[PDB]
Amino acid sequence: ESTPIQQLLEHFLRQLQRKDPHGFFAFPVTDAIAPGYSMIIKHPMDFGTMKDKIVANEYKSVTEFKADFKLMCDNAMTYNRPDTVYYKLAKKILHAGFKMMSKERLLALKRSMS
Ligand SMILES: COc1ccc(C(=O)NC2CCC2)cc1-c1cc(C(C)=O)n2cccnc12
Ligand code: NA
Ligand code: NA
Repeated sequence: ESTPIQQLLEHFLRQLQRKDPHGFFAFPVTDAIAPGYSMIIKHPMDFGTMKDKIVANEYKSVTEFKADFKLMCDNAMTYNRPDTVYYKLAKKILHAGFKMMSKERLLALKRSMS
């Protein structure tokens, strides 16, 4: 059993995960691979956690989905230094999400949806 909003969020999540072929954003970061992570980053987030929330119908809106997506990217831009692959990939993914899920793009989706 699924709903229109779950199918829409699954589509955005799939498109964003395509930009992360190696799965750096696929599951939670552990301190063993990222020293000090859990001290620096107080509110972890990852694409696997977001998928689970979609399945449990925990997002009321695209705005709520975007807030978890932005948190994930911000954590990576805060913890990692700028010359690292994780910092650079976080910027690429976040730029893609801004364009995919902007207020303007959603407006048009709604009108067509009416
Ligand atoms: C779930 O997180 C990961 C999973 C797998 C890998 C990984 O396979 N990295 C290889 C490229 C050289 C090792 C890295 C990460 C990873 C993500 C991140 C993030 C998102 O900050 N990170 C930061 C420092 C070190 N490793 C990571
Ligand atoms: Na945080
Ligand atoms: Na799209």
